[PDB]
Amino acid sequence: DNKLITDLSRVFDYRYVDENEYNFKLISDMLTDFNFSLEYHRNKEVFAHNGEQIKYEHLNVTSSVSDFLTYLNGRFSNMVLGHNGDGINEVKDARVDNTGYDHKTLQDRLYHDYSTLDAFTKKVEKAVDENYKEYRATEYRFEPKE
Amino acid sequence: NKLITDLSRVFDYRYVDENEYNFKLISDMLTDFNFSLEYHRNKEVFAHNGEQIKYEHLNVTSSVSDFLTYLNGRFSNMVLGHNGDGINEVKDARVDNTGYDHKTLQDRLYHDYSTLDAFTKKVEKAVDENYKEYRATEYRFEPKE
Amino acid sequence: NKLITDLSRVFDYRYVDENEYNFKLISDMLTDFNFSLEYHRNKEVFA
Amino acid sequence: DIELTKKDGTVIKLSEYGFIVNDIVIDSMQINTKYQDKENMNGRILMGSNYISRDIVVPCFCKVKNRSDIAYMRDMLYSLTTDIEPMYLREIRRKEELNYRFTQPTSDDYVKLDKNNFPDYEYSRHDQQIYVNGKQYKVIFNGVINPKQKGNKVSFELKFETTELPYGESIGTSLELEENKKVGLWSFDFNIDWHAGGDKRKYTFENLSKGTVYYHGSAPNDQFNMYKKITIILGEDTESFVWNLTHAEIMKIEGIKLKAGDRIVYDSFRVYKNGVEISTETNISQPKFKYGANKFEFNQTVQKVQFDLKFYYK
Amino acid sequence: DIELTKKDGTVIKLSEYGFIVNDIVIDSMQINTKYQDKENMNGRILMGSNYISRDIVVPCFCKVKNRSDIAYMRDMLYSLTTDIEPMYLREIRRKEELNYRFTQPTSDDYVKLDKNNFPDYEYSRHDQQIYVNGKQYKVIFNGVINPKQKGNKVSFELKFETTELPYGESIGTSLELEENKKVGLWSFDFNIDWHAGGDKRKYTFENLSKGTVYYHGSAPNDQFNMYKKITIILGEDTESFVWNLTHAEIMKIEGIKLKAGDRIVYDSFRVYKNGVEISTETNISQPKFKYGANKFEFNQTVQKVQFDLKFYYK
Amino acid sequence: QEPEFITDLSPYTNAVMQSFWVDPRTKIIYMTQARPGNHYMLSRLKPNGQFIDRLLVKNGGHGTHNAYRYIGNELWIYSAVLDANENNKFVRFQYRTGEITYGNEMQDVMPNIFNDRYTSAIYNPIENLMIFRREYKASERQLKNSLNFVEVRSADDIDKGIDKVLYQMDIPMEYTSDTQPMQGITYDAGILYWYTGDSKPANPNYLQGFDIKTKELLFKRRIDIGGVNNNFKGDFQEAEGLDMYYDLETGRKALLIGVTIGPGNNRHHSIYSIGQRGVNQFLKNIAPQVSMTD
Amino acid sequence: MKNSNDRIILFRKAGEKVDATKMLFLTEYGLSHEADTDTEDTMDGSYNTGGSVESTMSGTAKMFYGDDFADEIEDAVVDRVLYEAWEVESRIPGKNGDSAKFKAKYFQGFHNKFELKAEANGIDEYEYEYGVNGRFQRGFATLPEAVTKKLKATGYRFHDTTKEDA
Amino acid sequence: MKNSNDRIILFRKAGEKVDATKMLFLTEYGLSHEADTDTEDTMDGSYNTGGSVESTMSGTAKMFYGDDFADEIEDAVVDRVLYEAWEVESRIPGKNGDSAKFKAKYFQGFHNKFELKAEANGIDEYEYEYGVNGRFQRGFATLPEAVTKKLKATGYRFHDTTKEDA
Ligand SMILES: [Fe+3]
Repeated sequence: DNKLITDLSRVFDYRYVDENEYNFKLISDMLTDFNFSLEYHRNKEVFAHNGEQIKYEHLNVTSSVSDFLTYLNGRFSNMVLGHNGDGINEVKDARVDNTGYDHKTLQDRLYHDYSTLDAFTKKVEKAVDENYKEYRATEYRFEPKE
Repeated sequence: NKLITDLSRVFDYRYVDENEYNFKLISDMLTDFNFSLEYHRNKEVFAHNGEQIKYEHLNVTSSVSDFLTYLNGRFSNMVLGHNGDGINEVKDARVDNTGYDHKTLQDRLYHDYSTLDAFTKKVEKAVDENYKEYRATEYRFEPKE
Repeated sequence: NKLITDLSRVFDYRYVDENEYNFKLISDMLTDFNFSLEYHRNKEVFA
Repeated sequence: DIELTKKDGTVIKLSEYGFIVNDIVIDSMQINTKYQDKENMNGRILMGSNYISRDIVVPCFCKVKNRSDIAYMRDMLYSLTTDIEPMYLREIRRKEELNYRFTQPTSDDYVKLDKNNFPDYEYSRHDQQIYVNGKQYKVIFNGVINPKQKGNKVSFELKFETTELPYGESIGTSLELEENKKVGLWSFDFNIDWHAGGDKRKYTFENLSKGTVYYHGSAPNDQFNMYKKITIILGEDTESFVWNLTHAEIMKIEGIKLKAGDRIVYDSFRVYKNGVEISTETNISQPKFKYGANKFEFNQTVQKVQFDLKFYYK
Repeated sequence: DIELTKKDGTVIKLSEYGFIVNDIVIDSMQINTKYQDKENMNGRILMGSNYISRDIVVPCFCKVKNRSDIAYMRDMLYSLTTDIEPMYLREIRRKEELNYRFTQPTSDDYVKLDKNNFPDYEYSRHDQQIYVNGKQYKVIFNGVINPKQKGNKVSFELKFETTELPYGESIGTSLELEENKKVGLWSFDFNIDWHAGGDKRKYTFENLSKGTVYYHGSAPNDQFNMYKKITIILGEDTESFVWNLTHAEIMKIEGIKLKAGDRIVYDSFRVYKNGVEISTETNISQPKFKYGANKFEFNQTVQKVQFDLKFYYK
Repeated sequence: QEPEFITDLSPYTNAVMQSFWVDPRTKIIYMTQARPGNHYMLSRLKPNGQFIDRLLVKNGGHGTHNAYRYIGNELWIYSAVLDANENNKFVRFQYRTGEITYGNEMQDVMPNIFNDRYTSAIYNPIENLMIFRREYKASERQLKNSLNFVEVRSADDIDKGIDKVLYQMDIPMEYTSDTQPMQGITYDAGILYWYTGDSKPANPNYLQGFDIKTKELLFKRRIDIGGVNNNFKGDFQEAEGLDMYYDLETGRKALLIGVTIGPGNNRHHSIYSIGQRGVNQFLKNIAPQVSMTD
Repeated sequence: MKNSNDRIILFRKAGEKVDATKMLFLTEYGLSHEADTDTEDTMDGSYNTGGSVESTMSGTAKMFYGDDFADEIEDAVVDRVLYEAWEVESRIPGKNGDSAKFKAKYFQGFHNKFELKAEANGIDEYEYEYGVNGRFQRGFATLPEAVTKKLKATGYRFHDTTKEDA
Repeated sequence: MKNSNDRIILFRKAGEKVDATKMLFLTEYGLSHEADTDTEDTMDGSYNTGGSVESTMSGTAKMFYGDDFADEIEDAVVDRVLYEAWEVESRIPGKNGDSAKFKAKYFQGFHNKFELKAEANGIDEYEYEYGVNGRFQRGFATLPEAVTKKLKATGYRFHDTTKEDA
């Protein structure tokens, strides 16, 4: 849009004040427009980036997401499967848990998942309990010995 | 390189130059930010890390890097993962992780997930109660007493 | 935002005080915009 | 680049009258020295040294639509400027070398033209020129010739000259500095604090034996022709009344008896005992403000002092 | 190339104030002759010949960021320089025509820019300019015009002029030479031995009828306006007191009786018998130091002589 | 946060409170003022303000701030003093009522390495650090565009002689100029608080707390603790030295700030604080305010 | 990697509220931005203070019957008419919210020279040199419909034989 | 025994803290170091006292779509912006503890002239003449990564037939 008034008057008058005023109004509108554009890019704007602008690194394998999707579609359209039985492929597919690391047995997978969740929630509860204890101590601190 | 929010208190050429440089810098910095965002949005390679972007299925939230690694792990397991005795695998999976053989795999999975959900909801109720007690002790305003 | 678009029309220190306050707001705003942008770029989760 | 002139009874500016100007150049003040050479001594005594005159020069040209009109325009210039009547000149500058801005050649957003056939680069309100400084000059004209270059363009070479005192008289008193009523007339050339009511803005003190003054003017206000004017409510009865001052001389008022509530208007080399009927026989000495701190010292805690003056520059 | 000015109450230098200078050129001293032509004789008598004035010239220009500011800057110049107040000018030079140094164009080791838009070639502390010599000049200003070349560049042509005596007054006395306390103010233009306390540095002698002095100044200190000032503890009682000197006249003090421990302050053409109540009726003759060896001869072995003076140059 | 009043100081000498520092393990305030000449007073007082005693450092410079270290119940004062108008010495000593001057009673610390320029120090006991403020000469300043620079270093290193200049940082002019002189410093948690003031009302005195690690500006607020808004006793308020009050127990750090108010020949030194939920309360409740009666 | 044909010239008379006028059949073209260094050198250094520019733009053309524009250029030269002109490069459109606009260089001045030439059985060409008032301004410009349709300039599309069409 | 292609040009705007910018597609090039002999000749001898140099460097180029640098040069010429430029000869590396650095000639000034030209169905080239403030400085300089990767400039590596690749 119209640029700011870089050069001001060299005498204090209504003109100098109006110059600073107009410059500040233009700055407010510029900042609001930029913040709106940023929120629109961050939340509402569709087809913002075209895939290739994204990183994807795993096991020291860096590559773009738009290339890795093509690689996966290729591997899938080249994947071969046999009618091993009445659910063998199905169970073999279920043997993973959301992060790769194919388990040797579905039972091992379920045990590992349940164990991870138990350890996580139990560690959470321990953190809760020690935080509550710390807060009660800090609040009701009555330690006349120190 | 940055603004001067410490203006001279004598109204001289110093002050006027400070104000002028200030507005010039604001314009320059703003147009630089706009161009930077545009470069980010259009041409910046590897603008975002893959862990960031969210992939929302039904009632499910996850990144794209995790999801892609999971797809790749699925492919790898289905291809080079040994298989066999699936019926025995299922009938053995029927048992839970404490030493009790359920009747069916779905019932076992349901019991396990319900146990976890109940434990988490109990923890959550304890957390909410603890937080509410802390608030009522901290921001206490009871002119009844 | 929150800028004073009605400056004192009088040759007094209130003018420079509100000018300095406006510039402090502008500086803080540009800085947090740059920080938010950097966060969105290479630190934010579910950007 | 307008060369404003405030005459006794009117205000004029040239570019309003179709008179562009090329520039304004203001000489410094012609220092007349007064040396005396001792007969056989390798060095000459300074009897004195003194500012005299600040000769201004302003070449201005003018374009018109037809050759005849030149005559009219020229006469207007003379009738408008060449005035033995001591005028007050004010200089004007621009803040930028303005250009034409971007437009669109789509049978729209065409360009403007001034009353004179020129391209109006002044699109917005904030384009046109400004009183570059809050001062003036007491000025008189000297001889001009009018070479007519081709067409309707003719040049002139105004040679103005200072009238009374070779100084940059600051417009507006020091009380308009005190009471921030009048707006304009205060440029950043004067290093003036914003703290109105604070020190180095105030020339209105109360109930003090001694106080402080910041004369923002680089040139010294020792000359009486300057509008240095003091007025004091004396606060306490007395028979004699001395007040001292730095960068100036001592002042007495002896031999006349006064009273507390009576006020003295102390004009330059002049003393109104009570506003009229001047009693100025007592210690004819005039005060002198040089620059910055001009500390005064009364002797019996006047209940009021206040004094307006004009700032002068070199 | 800074043109330092020490005024009565302050110190100023132009390049601090955004005022570059092109150069400084210092004329010699205008020799006013006094000849008389005999009527029919192929030759004219020299009545006298005498130095008068050392006219300095300094053209200085200035750049600013915008066209308006020119005005302010110009006014500053006038308010900063054009002073009838006798000032003390000190010249400055550079030791080298400095260039920009080698750097690396690797998004690093970029170049600096001054407050004015220029390239800072002064990378290290030892780059900037120096007081080229330990002397000054008593100086006053003469008229200037300000042609504005394009943009924000405007030139000025200062024309300074000597005030009292056309000489290169050396700053600092001869006692600062004696006591090596003050540092600076001693340039190699003065051929000064390092042997502090040795001969040709000392102006503080004891218990001597006759002694030796090396006046390092090429110009002669015969003029009283120079700060030649002697003070002597007479050592021995007497009724009369003569002392002779070479490159000068004989001096007597007859008709007044003195005492040994009493001291005489012998200022230029002036005699404090005991520091006040000047008894200067006796043989009004002033001493004159020309250059190099200025041998004095007292008559009764003063217990102390010491005298500070200022070195003057042509 | 907004500062909170604690106390006023009652030194029996009329001058400005150039700085102050309270001690945790003793509840005693040492306040430094600069007397006419290079000499300077430091008054040891109670928390309420009552006068215990004083010491006069002769030729001790302005004494803008001094570091107070505790080495196993032994109070060392690191200070800046010059002797015989030679140069600035950074010197250790012990408190003693009356008079002192550089000589046998005061021992320098590694003189050869930083007695080339004006230097002063503060002490942070939590990290056991000795933050050295070190001024610049005029010639170096011409290129640096700055007056002073702050070095971090460790007190054990200073003791056993080894020098380390980790975390050095210049200060731009605008934060130390004539209208914004230094007037106080204190380090805490990788953050250097720099409190400046103009000794003039409506020239807003405030602090400019920034970071030393990465050489940035963290924050910059305004301060009007002289009293009611733009109406202070006398005609001027002046900012003064800082202090970070720790505690041997309940390690709750608070930031104490000195202000000096009132007309020309009569001063009022007050201590405000920004606290950490109880620090200021305990500080003022150590001992009561003096009253004419019980 | 840029064919000059791409660049396009637009003209207009300042105090005329109409759309621009392309300049057809210009063979050569040139745009010189000279400078005069207002430099002042100390006796112990050197400095540049300012610069007075002498920009200008030169062009040729070929005088086809259809357009009378060359006559307008000539009238400008001899009558000293102010003319605003801009080269608007085709095939370089706007970036942000700008697609029909095209990169440009807009400048105003007076035509300080114009001169034609012609030989036997030869097209009659001419050469004009145009000043530039001060500094020019760059900025994305849109073209007028007229210039757009001219830009296409397709030639003798497929007709048919034996009287179907001329 | 030295092909010009080897020599490389780097530019940068002074008050900009960024890495240099190569100048692509320059056909010609020249670097003139004139001198003005401040000589004073006695009536019984001769002498040279000093010399005022008038160094400068000229170059052409070809205005490819990709880079907007020529626009920067032009903005300089018209706006009098100070630029620092150095030719850094490739294939002449450092000798002692210097391998990535390359011989160079560093100098700064203002672009005193710039002028393009263009003909029908022809690439649009231009010519710039750049002053030199005082004496230049020589010194082994390192290049920025960008310039290094550009220097390679391999062309249309082996692709494949029947749809494996474009
Ligand atoms: Fe994004």
